[PDB]
Amino acid sequence: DIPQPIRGDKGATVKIPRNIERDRQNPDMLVPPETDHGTVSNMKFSFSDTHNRLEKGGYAREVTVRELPISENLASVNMRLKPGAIRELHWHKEAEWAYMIYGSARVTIVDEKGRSFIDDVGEGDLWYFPSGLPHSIQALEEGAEFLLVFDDGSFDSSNTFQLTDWLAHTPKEVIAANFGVTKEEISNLPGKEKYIFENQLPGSLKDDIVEGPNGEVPYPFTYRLLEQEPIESEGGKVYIADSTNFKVSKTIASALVTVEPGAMRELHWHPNTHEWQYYISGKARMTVFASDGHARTFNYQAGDVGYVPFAMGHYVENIGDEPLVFLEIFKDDHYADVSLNQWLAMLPETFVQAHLDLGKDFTDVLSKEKHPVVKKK
Amino acid sequence: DIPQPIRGDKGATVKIPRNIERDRQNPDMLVPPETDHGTVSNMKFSFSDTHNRLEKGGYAREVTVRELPISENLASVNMRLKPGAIRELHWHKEAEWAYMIYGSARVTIVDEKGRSFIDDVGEGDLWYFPSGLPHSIQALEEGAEFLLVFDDGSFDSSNTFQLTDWLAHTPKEVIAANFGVTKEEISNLPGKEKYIFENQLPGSLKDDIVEGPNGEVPYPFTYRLLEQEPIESEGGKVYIADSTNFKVSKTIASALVTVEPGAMRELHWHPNTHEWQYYISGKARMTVFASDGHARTFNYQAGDVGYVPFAMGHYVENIGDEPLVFLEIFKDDHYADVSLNQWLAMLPETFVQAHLDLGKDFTDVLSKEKHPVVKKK
Amino acid sequence: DIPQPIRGDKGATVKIPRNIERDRQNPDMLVPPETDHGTVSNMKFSFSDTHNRLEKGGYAREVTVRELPISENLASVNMRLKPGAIRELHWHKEAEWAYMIYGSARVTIVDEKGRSFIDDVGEGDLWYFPSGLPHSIQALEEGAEFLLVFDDGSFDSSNTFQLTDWLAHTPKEVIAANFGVTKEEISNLPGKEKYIFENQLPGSLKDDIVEGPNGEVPYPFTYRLLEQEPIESEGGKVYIADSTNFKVSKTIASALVTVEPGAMRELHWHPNTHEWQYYISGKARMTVFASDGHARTFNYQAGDVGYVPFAMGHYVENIGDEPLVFLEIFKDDHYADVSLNQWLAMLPETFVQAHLDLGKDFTDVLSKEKHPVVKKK
Amino acid sequence: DIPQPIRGDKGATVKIPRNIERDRQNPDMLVPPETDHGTVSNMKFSFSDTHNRLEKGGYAREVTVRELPISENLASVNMRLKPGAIRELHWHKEAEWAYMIYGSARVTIVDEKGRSFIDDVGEGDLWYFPSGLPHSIQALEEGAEFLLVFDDGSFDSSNTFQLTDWLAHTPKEVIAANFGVTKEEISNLPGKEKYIFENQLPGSLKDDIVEGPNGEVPYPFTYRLLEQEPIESEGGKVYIADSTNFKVSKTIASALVTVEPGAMRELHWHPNTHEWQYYISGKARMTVFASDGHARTFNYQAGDVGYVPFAMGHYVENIGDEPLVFLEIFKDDHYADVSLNQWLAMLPETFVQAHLDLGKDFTDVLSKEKHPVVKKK
Amino acid sequence: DIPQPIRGDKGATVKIPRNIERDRQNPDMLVPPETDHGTVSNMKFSFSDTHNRLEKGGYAREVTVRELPISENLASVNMRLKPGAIRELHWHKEAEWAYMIYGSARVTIVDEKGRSFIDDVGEGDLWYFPSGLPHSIQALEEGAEFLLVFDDGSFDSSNTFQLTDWLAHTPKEVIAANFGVTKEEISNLPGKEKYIFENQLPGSLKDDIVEGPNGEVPYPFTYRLLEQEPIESEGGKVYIADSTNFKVSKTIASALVTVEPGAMRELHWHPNTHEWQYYISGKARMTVFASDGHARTFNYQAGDVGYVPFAMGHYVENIGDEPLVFLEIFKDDHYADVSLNQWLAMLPETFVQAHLDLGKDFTDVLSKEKHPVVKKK
Ligand SMILES: [Mn+2]
Ligand SMILES: [Mn+2]
Ligand SMILES: [Mn+2]
Ligand SMILES: [Mn+2]
Ligand SMILES: [Mn+2]
Ligand SMILES: [Mn+2]
Ligand SMILES: [Mn+2]
Ligand SMILES: [Mn+2]
Ligand SMILES: [Mn+2]
Ligand SMILES: [Mn+2]
Repeated sequence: DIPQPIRGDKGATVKIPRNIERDRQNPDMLVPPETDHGTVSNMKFSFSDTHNRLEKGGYAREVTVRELPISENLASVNMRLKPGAIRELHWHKEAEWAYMIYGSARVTIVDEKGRSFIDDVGEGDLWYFPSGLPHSIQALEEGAEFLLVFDDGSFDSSNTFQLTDWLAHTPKEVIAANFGVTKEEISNLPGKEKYIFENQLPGSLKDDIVEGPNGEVPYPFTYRLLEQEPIESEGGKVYIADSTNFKVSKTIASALVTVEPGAMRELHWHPNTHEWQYYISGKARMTVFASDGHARTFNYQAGDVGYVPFAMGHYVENIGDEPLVFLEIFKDDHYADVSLNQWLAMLPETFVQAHLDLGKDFTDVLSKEKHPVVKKK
Repeated sequence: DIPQPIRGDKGATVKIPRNIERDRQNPDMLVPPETDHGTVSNMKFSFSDTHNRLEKGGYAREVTVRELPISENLASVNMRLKPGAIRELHWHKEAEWAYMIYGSARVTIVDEKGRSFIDDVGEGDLWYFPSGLPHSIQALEEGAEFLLVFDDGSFDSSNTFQLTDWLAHTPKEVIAANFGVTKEEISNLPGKEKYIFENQLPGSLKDDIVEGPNGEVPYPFTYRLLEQEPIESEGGKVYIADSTNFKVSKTIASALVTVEPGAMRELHWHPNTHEWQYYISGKARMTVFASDGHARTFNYQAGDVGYVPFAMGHYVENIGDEPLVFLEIFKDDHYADVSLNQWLAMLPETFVQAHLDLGKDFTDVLSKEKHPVVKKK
Repeated sequence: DIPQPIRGDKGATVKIPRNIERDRQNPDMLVPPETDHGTVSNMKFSFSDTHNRLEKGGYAREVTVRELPISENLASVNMRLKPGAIRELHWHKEAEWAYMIYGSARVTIVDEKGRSFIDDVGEGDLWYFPSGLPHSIQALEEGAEFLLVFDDGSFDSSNTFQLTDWLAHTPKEVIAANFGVTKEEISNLPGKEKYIFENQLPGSLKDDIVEGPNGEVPYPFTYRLLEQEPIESEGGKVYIADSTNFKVSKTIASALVTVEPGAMRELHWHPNTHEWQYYISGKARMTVFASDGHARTFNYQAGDVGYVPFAMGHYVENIGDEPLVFLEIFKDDHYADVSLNQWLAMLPETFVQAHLDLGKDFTDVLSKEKHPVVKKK
Repeated sequence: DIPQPIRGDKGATVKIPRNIERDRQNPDMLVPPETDHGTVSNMKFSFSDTHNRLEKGGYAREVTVRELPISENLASVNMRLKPGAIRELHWHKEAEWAYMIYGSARVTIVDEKGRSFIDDVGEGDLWYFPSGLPHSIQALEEGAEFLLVFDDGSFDSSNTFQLTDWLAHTPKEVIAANFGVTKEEISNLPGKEKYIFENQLPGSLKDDIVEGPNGEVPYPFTYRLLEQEPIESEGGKVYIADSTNFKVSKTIASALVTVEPGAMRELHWHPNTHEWQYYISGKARMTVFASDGHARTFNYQAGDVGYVPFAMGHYVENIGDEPLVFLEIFKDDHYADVSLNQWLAMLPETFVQAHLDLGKDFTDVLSKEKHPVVKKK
Repeated sequence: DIPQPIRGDKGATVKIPRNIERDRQNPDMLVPPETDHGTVSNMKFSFSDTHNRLEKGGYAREVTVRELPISENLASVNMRLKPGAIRELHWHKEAEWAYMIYGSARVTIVDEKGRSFIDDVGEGDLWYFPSGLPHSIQALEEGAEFLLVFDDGSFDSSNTFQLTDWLAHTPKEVIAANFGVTKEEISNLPGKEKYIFENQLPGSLKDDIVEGPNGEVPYPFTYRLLEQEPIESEGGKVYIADSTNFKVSKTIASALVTVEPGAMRELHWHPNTHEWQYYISGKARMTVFASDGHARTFNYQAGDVGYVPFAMGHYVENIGDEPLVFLEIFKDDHYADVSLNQWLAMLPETFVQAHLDLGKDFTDVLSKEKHPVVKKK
């Protein structure tokens, strides 16, 4: 059918040419709640509305501050690699966090003490590469598709430093001198960057492990998130990885949230920093409460990026018949939330009653235990 | 069917949950031309991805720098009024330009010399209200739906000053003193803004014209754009309104472009300023050439806002079976373009040949006359 | 008596040590109108709260963006010269406008074509010195006290270039070479700036007029404001000087307003730019209407600077038993206002009635003629 | 010999490894005048301290805000073309002004109305290309070397839009459609930009003139500066080109100054804007007087860029045995200066005497006529 | 001879007046490597191109963001003191790090707990003064010349707070009250700052040590860098001082590098922050790799400041017949580098081979041990 921006006696039918498919995706934007008011910045952007960089071996597309300007501190890439395909040895200024949505990959990293770390990452696993440390990704037999998050919103997929690009823009006599070889011995160096390139599947992980004189890295750069015990509440599950458990992840704190049909990520805020969101699957709405009677509701589905500025009140409701699965990402050394329910539960009941103009029947339902995801009765 | 980000031996199938409806809308983004390269800011945003403010009498939604950050100088509102409905008497810092897409409306404006202008605007007509001059809009019997453009990208639909809001936040004793009336005589003033409100259809325009001691306004604030003779070329039509013909329109220059199926707005740039676009109907692609081998292709359809930063090379191709109709908007006192074809046509042929590594067979097709819209052979 | 921040059942007595003299000066700030709401920047600053630079021959104190940060575009100095005292030959980046409050002075200016202008300025007269043109001020037999306005809020009373400071920081051999004199002939040049210095009263103006080969300046740099015919309305008078009458005053438009006891500068706004205010005498309150239900009331008296950001609604009410006299200053080539009364007077009465929920008894009082200052019945 | 930073009883010998060649070039920096004081930004940069971009047909090097950060509004390129060599058809956001130091060149420009201008420029001639208008340069039989000035300090020699780069990053099917040709007919288009390329010398200018249906350009884009009558004073000559004589040059005002040995560009300032300088030949020093007892002396020679911020006092002294030749450039529609001598000459003598603590013997030397360049006695 | 900007069939001879001495100093700028491409900010500035402030007792010159705008975080002063001469007791906002190039000096510092530290510093020694802690420098019998680095690029050698300047701008009655003395007892206080002043050589260090009731400072403010064991590699030596060994040096990490003739500081980057460089002696070139095929080569010699923005790839090659000696400075709590050689050495050989299109003959030369300085075969 044909939705219209009408809510009771407010609004009217659309009389101009329009985007009915987008309107159907955004029911709470075409017809917002009556409780939305005021100007709030855009908090939603789809990867499907971005240019896809296609290469021999995969693709990459990005959502940055040039797409979603509220998100000044965090940017993201959706990258896909075919089986065996290599994301070329490189480094950048930004720290990088990743979630493996599909398939598997082998990653390498060498630190500033010359210690190497090589590991395989599968679905529901993470990595985190500290700023400036060089690394690579190679998809295994299934290929790989993953979400990358960088701790600067201004991230530009080509301020990125590629091994072969560096060598291509260094005098041959200097490269030769650097390694103690002749110019002739390095004549076959590539003339331009590879970036993403096809390659044969690697061998077993155990055969690739490189030993060295500098020892083992003190902390691993990968994390098995979905192998951890989640916080389980009536309507879903929350798995948290921050610097307290994923020790190297100093600048990125994360949570994977699953919300059953008929459930919602409860009313809460974050007392530490901005939330950046990625919608892996399902369909949601969220109202962002911005203070001073400002609130705006957004719809999200698979492929969408969301955002909640620092300490703004919000919830995330499953509005579909499949599980809703999304990530909550923060540029911090820890994950923290304040639950509306738990806050009020921990105050004197008559004090809460004085605020809400409600009685004991209400304060009696409050829970001193935090349930991040609640289920509709 | 199910589109995939594959172009020959580049790219791969999407393995994660995705937005197939958006992918279908963006065929040149999911699979860009091989000639696209480099980072370019986002130049596309849909009104359908915005919150719709619903009121008794209509609605309004906006695309600003908070949605499309490349557009720092220009912002827009899509506003809809039911028959008789009134957009409340108000003013703002920004100059306002408008295009009537559907229906008709009566506008009022009073200038800083106390001269009034009241007129009816129909489909294909414009208005322009200089910064700070107070005005109103009232839809006639068909209702009205129109595109508003404001000459600051930071425009906020509530930095806007409403008559009733001003009075509601002024002491009653001051209002009384201002008009020489008692407080009792103004006790029925509204306690809050109206913004958009239902009202009876007005009478004939001739009956509303207000005479005064200060004379006629020197220049009209409305323009009948589609009543002008357009530039007609093989594939379409261009109608231009800038300060040279629509004399009051000092800060906004505009063109309505119609592109037939199988036609394209030719390769050109603007030597004066940034282009802001609104897609009224149809389906397009445009490649934005950003210099230094940077180029990025965007898809557009009805409801979309586009942008072309100052002097960037571009074209707009109809990729559908209906006419493509769009506006080209500029924060300037004039419209100007440089045509690629006309530029090369006006140079010595052997000089052009030396640049393009092409011969007389090519330079022979060049035209010294500018054809803004060309048709495919 | 002892005022308290109490308005009906709102507020409470002050329990901490306090500034009762300031509270008495600010009755509409300690107890604002109930109609004030929201956050508005500070729009008030007293010259009495500034450091006074004392010199042999006078003093100078300033209100800049470092004191009143809302005022980014305009800054001011209150300067006083004793009889005969000289404000040293100097220039600066900013254009300078002045109002002579007390006494009289002789000014000099030489333009970029070597044309000189020398004139005497008395009470109620203005000057304006274009950016970069060098000038001086010398008080006559009464001394002089005047208000200077500069067209940058960042003005710093010592980014100012003084003749003697320039020479003191130029090599003596270069000064000698510049003038064709010996180093010995310029040995008595001052070692540091004079800035303000005592001097004998000058002779008659006619005896100082310097003739030259380059002709007369095309436009005078002084204006007799109080010799013009003012706009006279029931409650007071307005005298306007802008580039339309004071031809050289391209970047500063001004109005001197006098408001009788029981009168008020009517509800209005400026459609062109920010208003900067100086309170010469008397006592006022003004409510600044900032949109979106934001309004804040300020008190002013002699020595105070005020401000009204671009297009904000306001009035200025005399709250004392003496005339209120103030300046309205604008960084523009013209003065413009929109009167609330005149605006509504020039619209169809039933349309105004539909907005205000008031009848013909109200619309019947509206005036098509602008009365800048109205008197209480 | 070995200069030392010693001035009387101040300073000391340099004890660390040092740059004696640079010290010899900068005698007034290693040993400044005793009258210099305070912090002043750097106002000097050499083209010899820049990377030279070498191409088949010439070279180009630039001084921008990334080299000389005081100069935010103006940037420059030193470009050299071999005989016949072509600076590829291109356009950019910035207006461009040029001075032909060596040789000659043919320029083309086509405006936004499709009117073409083609002309030959020799030594001492100028051009000016308005922002966004496309143009080219081709060296004649002597080759050419010229100074380009752009009206943004942030200018980047590759935000520049090249014809062949645009076509290389446009889909072939679109180029074909644009011109009404087949893809095969344009298969030989270059795959990358040319920028500067070798070519055969052109024919006579008269044979290249392109006629068209759109008429002659209203104003020429070249100017014969050294064919004008200069202001001649005792020590040198000044030739001025601004929008008053070189009518198209709206954003750049210029003066070529020649200063004989033993002469100096007199003590002056500019009341309009910042001065940007290029030293064509000879050796200079200049003291920049920055107000508040801040002054700093700089040395310049051939290849150096200088700067004088808006209204700062300065002189330029020939400190060599050959003529000093330099350009004074301003981002404005006019050239203006205030002469120290002429300023004081046009004031009452006793008033000047009261300031300088000097007598009639000094004021008697002052000249009411402006002499931009004076000669040492 | 006369160098020319010619590289094979690219470039051309210089036809305009030029700076041949500077061209000789910059052979890799006049004729860059063919591998340089793109726009890179200036990364080079000479102390010889700065104003030298001469005082009785020495001199000081500075390179700040006003000279080298890429360096926003770090600024430097080259200061020279004669025997016995004193850099006046002072403090500033910035932390200060120093390297003693010539001679020796006694420093004092008193901390916020009233603990004093007095020590002698000789050639190759460092100091570091935390932000805000007051200090002095007095040259011993040889005099002293040293490089100071401050942890803000905006450092201004006179935002610096001098003891005697503070007292000169404090009311005498307050100074008297502060110390319990009469105004007469302090009448001989200086009227202006000393800054640098001549004085008799001090006595032995042991005789100056001041005891107090507050104890010993926990960490020393001086460091004997050249007394540490360096990292020695085939072509040179590296001595590192950061907060891990020079415990107080929290905001500055440093390395003194010596590179033998025929050697080079190897291809590396810093994963932590920007590098600021000072060239103590010898002659170098460095290519800075900026990503996305941007690279630019710079020449340096004694007296030059260099810079490498965060994580950019670089090397520093000795291009002379004497040792090259330079400092690498970082605004961080630690020194870190990633070696290109070591990075590749610690990865699987076939993976490196897949990237470089080279075989086992190349990967066989890689070293798992880091050699910061390598020697040409
Ligand atoms: Mn990465
Ligand atoms: Mn959350
Ligand atoms: Mn409006
Ligand atoms: Mn266009
Ligand atoms: Mn002045
Ligand atoms: Mn006003
Ligand atoms: Mn150009
Ligand atoms: Mn000048
Ligand atoms: Mn210090
Ligand atoms: Mn380094």
